[PDB]
Amino acid sequence: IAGASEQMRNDLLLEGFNNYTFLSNGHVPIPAQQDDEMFQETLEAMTIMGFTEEEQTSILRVVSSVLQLGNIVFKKERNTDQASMPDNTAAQKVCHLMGINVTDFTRSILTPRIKVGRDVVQKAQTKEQADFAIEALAKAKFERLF
Amino acid sequence: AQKPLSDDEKFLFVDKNFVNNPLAQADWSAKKLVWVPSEKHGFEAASIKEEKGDEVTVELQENGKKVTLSKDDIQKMNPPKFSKVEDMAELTCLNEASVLHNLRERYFSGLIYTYSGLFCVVINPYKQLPIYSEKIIDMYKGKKRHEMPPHIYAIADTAYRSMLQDREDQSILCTGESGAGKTENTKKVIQYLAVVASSHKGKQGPSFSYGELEKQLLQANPILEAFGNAKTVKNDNSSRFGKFIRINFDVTGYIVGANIETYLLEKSRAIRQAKDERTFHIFYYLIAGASEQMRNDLLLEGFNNYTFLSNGHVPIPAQQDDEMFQETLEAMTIMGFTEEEQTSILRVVSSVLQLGNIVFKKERNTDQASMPDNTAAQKVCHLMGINVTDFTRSILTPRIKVGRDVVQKAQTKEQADFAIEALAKAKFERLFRWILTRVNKALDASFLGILDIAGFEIFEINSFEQLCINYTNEKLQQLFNHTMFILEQEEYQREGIEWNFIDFGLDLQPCIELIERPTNPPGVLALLDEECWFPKATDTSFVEKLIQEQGNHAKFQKSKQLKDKTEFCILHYAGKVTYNASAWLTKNMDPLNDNVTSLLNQSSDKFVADLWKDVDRIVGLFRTVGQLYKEQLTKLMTTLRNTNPNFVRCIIPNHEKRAGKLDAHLVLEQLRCNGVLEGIRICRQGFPNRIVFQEFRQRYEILAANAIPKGFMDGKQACILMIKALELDPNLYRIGQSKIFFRT
Repeated sequence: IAGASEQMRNDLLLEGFNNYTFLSNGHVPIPAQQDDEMFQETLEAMTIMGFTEEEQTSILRVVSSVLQLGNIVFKKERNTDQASMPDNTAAQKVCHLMGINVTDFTRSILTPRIKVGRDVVQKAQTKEQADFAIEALAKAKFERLF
Repeated sequence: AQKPLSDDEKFLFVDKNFVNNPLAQADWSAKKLVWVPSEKHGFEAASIKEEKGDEVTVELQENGKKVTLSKDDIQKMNPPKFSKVEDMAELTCLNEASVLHNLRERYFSGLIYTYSGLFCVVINPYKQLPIYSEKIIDMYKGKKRHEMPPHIYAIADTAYRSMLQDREDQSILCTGESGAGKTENTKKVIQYLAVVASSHKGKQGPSFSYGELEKQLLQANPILEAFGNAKTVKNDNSSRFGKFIRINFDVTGYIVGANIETYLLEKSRAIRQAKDERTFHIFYYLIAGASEQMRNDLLLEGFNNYTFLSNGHVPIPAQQDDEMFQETLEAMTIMGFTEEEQTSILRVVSSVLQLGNIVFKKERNTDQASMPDNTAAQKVCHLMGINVTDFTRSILTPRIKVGRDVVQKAQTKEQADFAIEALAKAKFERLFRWILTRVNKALDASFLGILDIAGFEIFEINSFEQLCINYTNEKLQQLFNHTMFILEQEEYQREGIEWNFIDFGLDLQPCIELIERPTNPPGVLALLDEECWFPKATDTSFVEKLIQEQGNHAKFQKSKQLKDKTEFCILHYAGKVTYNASAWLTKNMDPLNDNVTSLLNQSSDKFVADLWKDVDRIVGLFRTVGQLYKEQLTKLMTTLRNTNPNFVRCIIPNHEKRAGKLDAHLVLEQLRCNGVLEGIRICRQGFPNRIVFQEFRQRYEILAANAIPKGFMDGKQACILMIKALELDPNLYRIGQSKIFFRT
């Protein structure tokens, strides 16, 4: 978010500090290290290890889709109770750095065409069921990344 | 002004090449032009002359007769441009008068199938319209709907396409009364996939090389027509059976699994033929083509010297049982029965003569009835791949087990000669379904389900066989309603999207209750499940309990005084029928004995282990035929609920079997019955599809590289950028809370 150059600031899809809900305590500063330049540094360090000409921006994207997932807010639509999701950049900026299927991310995240027994079972998810699962997805992508 | 349209292809494309007349634009001066009620035309054309509060002296512009009529009778006149249209939902004026009108002038031009918003209307022509071959595969192949006019191969691709796209598991269900056209709009789909969805060892009219599994795929029908059809009062040779398919697909989408199911049979007459009726084809044939030697060997008692070849030998018009012996001996060979199997199907004459004899003849003294013949059971269970002793044991004594109590007891005649008529004729049924096993065996992420309904009928002597026929119809019909009225608009409240609620009065559940509703005041089936489990209960007291419980219901009707025959006339969605109740009680019972079902579940031989692994429903404490067939139709109906109901809604023009003959009021009856005008009235209004806004942003950024420039905002508004940069219309989509509701 800090050492973004204007091209990949709009490519790797950067809004400013606190436009991510999953970054709490706002932006806490660190003593005697300034995240701003520390970005630029680590990018060099990549090129020294031999992280590829494109690959550097790819690691940075996976990160930023994780940064992104927490705009996916579920409001209690209270006439199923099985409530769904208003914004799309919440998922969009996530799934352009994912490139999974855009249709099917949310259509999974709302209707699990899942499995009870050993066959295909449909259900709409509740507000509650939808939040918790997407949350797991947000974090789990950073683990897969590491 | 376009090209000349082919004589044939007029039956695909509308005759557009007509005349630029000024009359259709001058005539509007008569500004009180209206559609008015008519028994013969359905509606017609008139004009208001004088406003009497809620009356108006309306005047016909056909007959010229002044008819004072009310503000509410008079229905809005449509513009001439809408004649014979491709989608019915396009008619600016929706109102019954004119939603009726689109079909009449259409079918007579050739134009059978027509889109009606969500569902598509498919009338019967009774004429060999040439609309099939690989011309019509590859014309329509892989095809986005707008490039191919309203005809079947569009539903068929849309199944295979969508499944790999939206990835709903897709299904196909064909509806509408008898003759209508359903059987055949099922088989044509098997032709489609065998070429299109399959795979190929490398790689016109009828010709192409399909693969191996795909070749086996076809060769089933001709046998069951003898060993199953029997001489009635209405038809000396009528069939009585009806079917289904599932089509499992791999990772890449190819045909891998395929699963055919048939539903129920006129399984009853063998041990009760009415005066001047006959039994199942083959009996009469074995006595007739009886060479002396096998007259001794195959155990032939003679003409009339039979328990239940009633009315002696009744002959048959224009058929001679003699010779017919050989023809019906021939058919069994094709899809493949051996000569062990056929000396056995020779003793399947002895087994349909003795499935006129595996019936626990009501035991007058004890009441719980028992097995007349060992040899008959011996014929039977070996030819059902289980064991003969283990069968009959259970078929008298269910050796079940609740708590401590090994619920060991006798079954009654009704209970035992039901689980052994429910297995003399689930011999005749799960052995019809053994022909179905002998197919599926070579036949079995995604799947396609398809359903050939036995089609709504009226015999004179209708009976449980027909109770079910005009039940499947009715049961599928409340599926349609719940999917397409109620649940829809519930979600319309939900999303925050502008749409106000309309009710349609299309819960047809009241006729379906009138048959199927277990609790509350029960209907036909429920009263008969209870009555099936009942000693004080006579087919008589079944109809007495039906008058008792239903009576005054605005969909029910008594017999034409024939309490003596004990029968009931009912309004089903497509009007009225008489059923007759003699020997119905048993025909609702099938108490699927798990003792047998489990020996069948764990059966050894090439016959059974496959078709009884459906162990779920079975009596672990439970079900009847009525119930079983509500449930078999629920294994269907509630997984259908959780699939996409592509409906192929077949419509009858006449009851006179004729070429040409339409009746617009018979059709208008079947429109109210099929729930058409209101199925169109929802799907004109809302938005059939429903998905979120990301299906916008990704798949098309490529389409308009400039659209989102430096900087980004909300997903809705950002997609709205490329949306307006591709002109996407503010009511084509409905960018809701979650979902873009998408129209047709």
